[PDB]
Amino acid sequence: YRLKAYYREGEKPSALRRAGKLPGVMYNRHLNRKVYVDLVEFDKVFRQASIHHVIVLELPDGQSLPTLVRQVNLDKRRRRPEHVDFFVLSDEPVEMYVPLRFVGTPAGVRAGGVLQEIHRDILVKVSPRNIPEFIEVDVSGLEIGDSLHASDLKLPPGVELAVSPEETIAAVVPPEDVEKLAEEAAA
Amino acid sequence: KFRVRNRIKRTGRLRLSVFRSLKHIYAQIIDDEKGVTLVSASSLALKLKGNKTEVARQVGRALAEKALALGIKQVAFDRGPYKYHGRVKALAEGAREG
Amino acid sequence: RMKYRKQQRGRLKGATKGGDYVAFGDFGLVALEPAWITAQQIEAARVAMVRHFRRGGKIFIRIFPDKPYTKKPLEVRMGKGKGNVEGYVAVVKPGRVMFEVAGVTEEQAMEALRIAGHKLPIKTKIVRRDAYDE
Amino acid sequence: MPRLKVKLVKSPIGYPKDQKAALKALGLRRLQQERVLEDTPAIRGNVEKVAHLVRVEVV
Amino acid sequence: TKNGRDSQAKRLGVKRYEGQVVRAGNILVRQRGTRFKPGKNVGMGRDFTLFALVDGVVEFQDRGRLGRYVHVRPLA
RNA sequence: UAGCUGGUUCUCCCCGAAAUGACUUUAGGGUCAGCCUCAGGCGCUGACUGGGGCCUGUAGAGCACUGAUAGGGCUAGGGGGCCCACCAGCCUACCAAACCCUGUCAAACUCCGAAGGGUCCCAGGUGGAGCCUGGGAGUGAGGGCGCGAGCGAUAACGUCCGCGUCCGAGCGCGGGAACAACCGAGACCGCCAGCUAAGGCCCCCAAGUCUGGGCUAAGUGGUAAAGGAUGUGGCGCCGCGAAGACAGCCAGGAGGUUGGCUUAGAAGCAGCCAUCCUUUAAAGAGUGCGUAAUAGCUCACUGGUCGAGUGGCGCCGCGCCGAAAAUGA
RNA sequence: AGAGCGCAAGGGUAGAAGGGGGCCUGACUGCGAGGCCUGCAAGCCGAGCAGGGGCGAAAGCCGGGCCUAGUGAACCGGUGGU
RNA sequence: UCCCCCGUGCCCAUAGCGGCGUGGAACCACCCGUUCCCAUUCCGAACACGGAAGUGAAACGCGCCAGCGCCGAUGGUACUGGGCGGGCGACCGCCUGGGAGAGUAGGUCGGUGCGGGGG
Ligand SMILES: [Mg+2]
Ligand SMILES: [Mg+2]
Ligand SMILES: [Mg+2]
Ligand SMILES: [Mg+2]
Ligand SMILES: [Mg+2]
Ligand SMILES: [Mg+2]
Ligand SMILES: [Mg+2]
Ligand SMILES: [Mg+2]
Ligand SMILES: [Mg+2]
Ligand SMILES: [Mg+2]
Ligand SMILES: [Mg+2]
Ligand SMILES: [Mg+2]
Ligand SMILES: [Mg+2]
Ligand SMILES: [Mg+2]
Ligand SMILES: [Mg+2]
Ligand SMILES: [Mg+2]
Ligand SMILES: [Mg+2]
Ligand SMILES: [Mg+2]
Ligand SMILES: [Mg+2]
Ligand SMILES: [Mg+2]
Ligand SMILES: [Mg+2]
Ligand SMILES: [Mg+2]
Ligand SMILES: [Mg+2]
Ligand SMILES: [Mg+2]
Ligand SMILES: [Mg+2]
Ligand SMILES: [Mg+2]
Ligand SMILES: [Mg+2]
Ligand SMILES: [Mg+2]
Ligand SMILES: [Mg+2]
Ligand SMILES: [Mg+2]
Ligand SMILES: [Mg+2]
Ligand SMILES: [Mg+2]
Ligand SMILES: [Mg+2]
Ligand SMILES: [Mg+2]
Ligand SMILES: [Mg+2]
Ligand SMILES: [Mg+2]
Ligand SMILES: [Mg+2]
Ligand SMILES: [Mg+2]
Ligand SMILES: [Mg+2]
Ligand SMILES: [Mg+2]
Ligand SMILES: [Mg+2]
Ligand SMILES: [Mg+2]
Ligand SMILES: [Mg+2]
Ligand SMILES: [Mg+2]
Ligand SMILES: [Mg+2]
Ligand SMILES: [Mg+2]
Ligand SMILES: [Mg+2]
Ligand SMILES: [Mg+2]
Ligand SMILES: [Mg+2]
Ligand SMILES: [Mg+2]
Ligand SMILES: [Mg+2]
Ligand SMILES: [Mg+2]
Ligand SMILES: [Mg+2]
Ligand SMILES: [Mg+2]
Ligand SMILES: [Mg+2]
Ligand SMILES: [Mg+2]
Ligand SMILES: [Mg+2]
Ligand SMILES: [Mg+2]
Ligand SMILES: [Mg+2]
Ligand SMILES: [Mg+2]
Ligand SMILES: [Mg+2]
Ligand SMILES: [Mg+2]
Ligand SMILES: [Mg+2]
Ligand SMILES: [Mg+2]
Ligand SMILES: [Mg+2]
Ligand SMILES: [Mg+2]
Ligand SMILES: [Mg+2]
Ligand SMILES: [Mg+2]
Ligand SMILES: [Mg+2]
Ligand SMILES: [Mg+2]
Ligand SMILES: [Mg+2]
Ligand SMILES: [Mg+2]
Ligand SMILES: [Mg+2]
Ligand SMILES: [Mg+2]
Ligand SMILES: [Mg+2]
Ligand SMILES: [Mg+2]
Ligand SMILES: [Mg+2]
Ligand SMILES: [Mg+2]
Ligand SMILES: [Mg+2]
Ligand SMILES: [Mg+2]
Ligand SMILES: [Mg+2]
Ligand SMILES: [Mg+2]
Ligand SMILES: [Mg+2]
Ligand SMILES: [Mg+2]
Ligand SMILES: [Mg+2]
Ligand SMILES: [Mg+2]
Ligand SMILES: [Mg+2]
Ligand SMILES: [Mg+2]
Ligand SMILES: [Mg+2]
Ligand SMILES: [Mg+2]
Ligand SMILES: [Mg+2]
Ligand SMILES: [Mg+2]
Ligand SMILES: [Mg+2]
Ligand SMILES: [Mg+2]
Ligand SMILES: [Mg+2]
Ligand SMILES: [Mg+2]
Ligand SMILES: [Mg+2]
Ligand SMILES: [Mg+2]
Ligand SMILES: [Mg+2]
Ligand SMILES: [Mg+2]
Ligand SMILES: [Mg+2]
Ligand SMILES: [Mg+2]
Ligand SMILES: [Mg+2]
Ligand SMILES: [Mg+2]
Ligand SMILES: [Mg+2]
Ligand SMILES: [Mg+2]
Ligand SMILES: [Mg+2]
Ligand SMILES: [Mg+2]
Ligand SMILES: [Mg+2]
Ligand SMILES: [Mg+2]
Ligand SMILES: [Mg+2]
Ligand SMILES: [Mg+2]
Ligand SMILES: [Mg+2]
Ligand SMILES: [Mg+2]
Ligand SMILES: [Mg+2]
Ligand SMILES: [Mg+2]
Ligand SMILES: [Mg+2]
Repeated sequence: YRLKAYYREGEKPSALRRAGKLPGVMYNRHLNRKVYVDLVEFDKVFRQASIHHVIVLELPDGQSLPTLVRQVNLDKRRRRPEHVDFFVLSDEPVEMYVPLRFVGTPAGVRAGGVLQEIHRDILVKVSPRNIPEFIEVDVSGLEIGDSLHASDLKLPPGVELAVSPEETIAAVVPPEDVEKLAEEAAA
Repeated sequence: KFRVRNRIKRTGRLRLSVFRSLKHIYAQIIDDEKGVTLVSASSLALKLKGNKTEVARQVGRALAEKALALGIKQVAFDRGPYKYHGRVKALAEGAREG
Repeated sequence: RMKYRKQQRGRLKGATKGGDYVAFGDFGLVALEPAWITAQQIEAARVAMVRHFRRGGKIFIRIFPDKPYTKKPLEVRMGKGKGNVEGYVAVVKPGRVMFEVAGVTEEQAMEALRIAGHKLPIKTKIVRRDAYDE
Repeated sequence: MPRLKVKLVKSPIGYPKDQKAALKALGLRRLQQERVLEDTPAIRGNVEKVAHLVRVEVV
Repeated sequence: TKNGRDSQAKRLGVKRYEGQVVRAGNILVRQRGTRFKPGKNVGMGRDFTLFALVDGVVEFQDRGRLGRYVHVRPLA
């Protein structure tokens, strides 16, 4: 994804925001400078880009840049973005969360139940070349009481995990129900 | 276990540090508050013989020579990790010969 | 539970930490006004929720009453309230996420949460899991 | 730096004691009163804190 | 209601801050324990009170893992 | 006798409090301190301010300690079931110690930590500043308001502290309809002179029926909430459209099917569980009504006609309902 | 260092204030610069000087106890001593 | 001025935990022995004396690695001296000066002072 960025400086961050400009900061091992972007345009990008897909930033200098999103501070009350972090990549390995697709339906979901997705994505060390638009997991052998750890995953080539292997990815849990209530309130 | 040093440092000045080895015995006159040594009668660095308890009493006077020649007297004895008795007591007993 | 005894009232200042993001489930109900939420409130909402979609998905509750709410018994002015008549409440600054739902259609969770709102004193908002994460 | 010309425009009645002692420090007695003072970090230090009471100009 | 109780305020803490000139013998710091260690030209009493040992100037030294210290740099 | 109540007589001039602390058979009284005043003495120090040093654990945040806490994971212990007894094995949509992940709470928790405040040094600061010794006091029921906490009910013209402030003693003046403490402002005296402050400039009433651009149709404004609605104007987003939509009107709207199961009956239509195809342009194992169970009506969808826009959702401004009281509005 | 530090809590603390051992009685007399705290009266800390001592080779440390509670003006009377 | 080692300070984890490697000429340590000084609530483990042989295994010394630990910006925000503005309030908004914690990027397996022995 691409997005037109602009340089920032003395301008009051609050004043910017009144206009429509969400301030932010691109930086990395060697680089660092204040910037900003048009908020409305940012939203349209981030609604799919998030912290997973890469984002090329175009400065007025025409400079393309393979940035990522490292964090977006939010304003409590009317959940909304304050300011953006842009991690500019080079070619060396860089940690980042990658999406996950829990394809298939366990016996749990069929026999009444619900798949809780503990991690909607996973943190893995990888080169900017390897930007797998997603990993997959055959969640189907799962059932109420069962669980999947990172100790087993559709790890593509070159993509090694940085999170602990024993971290749980997801699990199927029993459903909340009405006939439980009569039993519950008894205690 | 260097409680001994802490206790001495609090007092006057001129700490007579007395490190000693399996076949060695050294001694410095350190005026702290600056971390500098003024005198240093080494043994296995001087040349002395071999008898240790007899050797230490000698190296003790080696300080006395170099000490007074500068103007020193605070006998503040840094009996290090070693208990005052053997080649230390002798090194001391000897130092106190002057 | 445990803690100890009864506790001062304090004040519900700005919703500084009174804000949040969804961390479980697809949909959520966030507060918009500061308030002490009672146990009787939290519960009544939670039950009325499942009660709505029987044998449905799974609900999460991220606010929890740890504050003892005191109350003198129809008299004058001695000592601290025997209190606890309303027992325990949870501090809620405007912006904090309270209830998560999961494993149900949008119209199935747009109602469940719509209701839980009513059982609450404050005005509240429903939310999709936007896309804001960490 | 060039001298400072300050003038009292809002009454101190109902303002903290320190703000009273400030005007007395600068030498502002009654209202609308003129007062020109060699500007130093010490003189401006009071003018600063009484800014909501006075209108200043450079001379 | 058994509760209306407390004990006298002991007015402890640092009694002479850094740079302040001091006469020999006068007090520098009263404290619960050794929230401040003595050091050069500063003695300590039964209650952990730190008192200057000679006319001079007070100065504080922090030494990390070894704690804070109060010193009187003499002059006369 | 009265630590109580009352009463205390001419004039002008200068300054001007307190309603707090400690102790008190003390609590509406006293002693000392605090604050007022007079006299003599010292003389740039005083409030406030600039620069610098040191002291600090609040706001905020945090979970590293002390505890609290939702979900999940891993996993002792215990519980149920298979199986049994020599005790052993496995299962465990039961409860759960420790541990870990995610997510959090705390006046008496803190890995952290402001703003600020305190103090000393240097400098500005001659002010009804300051300091030393004395003579004389009064005060020791405060009150409201802002801010920070406790108590209370996140009640009270409530109560108790803290920093301010005003009334007290400025019920003198202007504004606020009227009104100690809200806004403006510190009244030595005189003036049929001027500029302003708060607030105001249609009439009572001084001063614009001023200028320019919007919004509001309720008398809103002229003082009320959860919550409810095709109020009205405004920005944004998604989708349908001249390859013919939205609305209305002409026609079909089905077959196996009467879905499996519950049930006296459950024929798309009490509930439970749910994921076929086909005549075809289209009709969902079904939106609502109608039934005892059905047939009947309709949408959904497709065809025609028409001929230009239409439908949903998020955001902001002002407004509508919610809205019942006792002498006349 | 989450233990211990006689006893509530807090601060402090193993570079000991904690556990053990040898000798020991400074749980001394005569004082006390300068302070903390403070309305009064009280309370608290204290270097050093003199006497005669205890432990240490010595530098040194000792005027009770890791610290903050364990308390009572004056009057009146008891006992000992100059 | 340079290098190795010994002793001792200074700051007080970027100095630490751990994994790999290297050093015995010198220095250091383990190491031989327990007659003498000295020592064990038992024991030469410790303390101590007298000391060749062997060793660098242990300990320590130096150097590498970033798994733990530790350090950690910039940007923005919470909060807030001071000054104001809106609502019944529980509250909220602007100007001015100060400005976190968490988190992101990164950093670190140290830097140095005096004496002494040694090329
Ligand atoms: Mg639950
Ligand atoms: Mg009563
Ligand atoms: Mg009772
Ligand atoms: Mg005035
Ligand atoms: Mg005013
Ligand atoms: Mg001040
Ligand atoms: Mg009390
Ligand atoms: Mg009290
Ligand atoms: Mg400390
Ligand atoms: Mg002492
Ligand atoms: Mg006068
Ligand atoms: Mg006057
Ligand atoms: Mg008292
Ligand atoms: Mg009386
Ligand atoms: Mg008096
Ligand atoms: Mg002056
Ligand atoms: Mg701190
Ligand atoms: Mg807080
Ligand atoms: Mg940690
Ligand atoms: Mg704990
Ligand atoms: Mg405990
Ligand atoms: Mg398991
Ligand atoms: Mg078991
Ligand atoms: Mg068994
Ligand atoms: Mg068994
Ligand atoms: Mg088993
Ligand atoms: Mg706190
Ligand atoms: Mg505490
Ligand atoms: Mg701050
Ligand atoms: Mg200050
Ligand atoms: Mg200062
Ligand atoms: Mg003059
Ligand atoms: Mg005066
Ligand atoms: Mg005066
Ligand atoms: Mg003076
Ligand atoms: Mg007087
Ligand atoms: Mg009086
Ligand atoms: Mg009284
Ligand atoms: Mg009163
Ligand atoms: Mg007041
Ligand atoms: Mg208010
Ligand atoms: Mg206000
Ligand atoms: Mg009360
Ligand atoms: Mg409150
Ligand atoms: Mg009130
Ligand atoms: Mg009065
Ligand atoms: Mg006044
Ligand atoms: Mg009146
Ligand atoms: Mg008036
Ligand atoms: Mg009128
Ligand atoms: Mg009034
Ligand atoms: Mg009036
Ligand atoms: Mg008035
Ligand atoms: Mg005003
Ligand atoms: Mg008017
Ligand atoms: Mg209303
Ligand atoms: Mg209202
Ligand atoms: Mg209204
Ligand atoms: Mg409303
Ligand atoms: Mg309606
Ligand atoms: Mg469409
Ligand atoms: Mg065309
Ligand atoms: Mg229509
Ligand atoms: Mg028609
Ligand atoms: Mg038809
Ligand atoms: Mg028809
Ligand atoms: Mg048909
Ligand atoms: Mg049809
Ligand atoms: Mg029909
Ligand atoms: Mg069908
Ligand atoms: Mg039919
Ligand atoms: Mg019919
Ligand atoms: Mg809206
Ligand atoms: Mg709106
Ligand atoms: Mg309204
Ligand atoms: Mg009506
Ligand atoms: Mg009437
Ligand atoms: Mg601990
Ligand atoms: Mg402890
Ligand atoms: Mg203990
Ligand atoms: Mg103890
Ligand atoms: Mg403690
Ligand atoms: Mg230490
Ligand atoms: Mg002991
Ligand atoms: Mg001991
Ligand atoms: Mg003993
Ligand atoms: Mg003296
Ligand atoms: Mg004295
Ligand atoms: Mg006194
Ligand atoms: Mg008195
Ligand atoms: Mg002494
Ligand atoms: Mg003597
Ligand atoms: Mg002493
Ligand atoms: Mg003891
Ligand atoms: Mg002791
Ligand atoms: Mg002891
Ligand atoms: Mg204390
Ligand atoms: Mg008497
Ligand atoms: Mg050379
Ligand atoms: Mg290995
Ligand atoms: Mg050997
Ligand atoms: Mg023998
Ligand atoms: Mg011998
Ligand atoms: Mg002997
Ligand atoms: Mg030997
Ligand atoms: Mg080896
Ligand atoms: Mg090792
Ligand atoms: Mg290498
Ligand atoms: Mg690292
Ligand atoms: Mg890491
Ligand atoms: Mg910053
Ligand atoms: Mg209001
Ligand atoms: Mg409010
Ligand atoms: Mg700043
Ligand atoms: Mg930070
Ligand atoms: Mg390291
Ligand atoms: Mg270095």
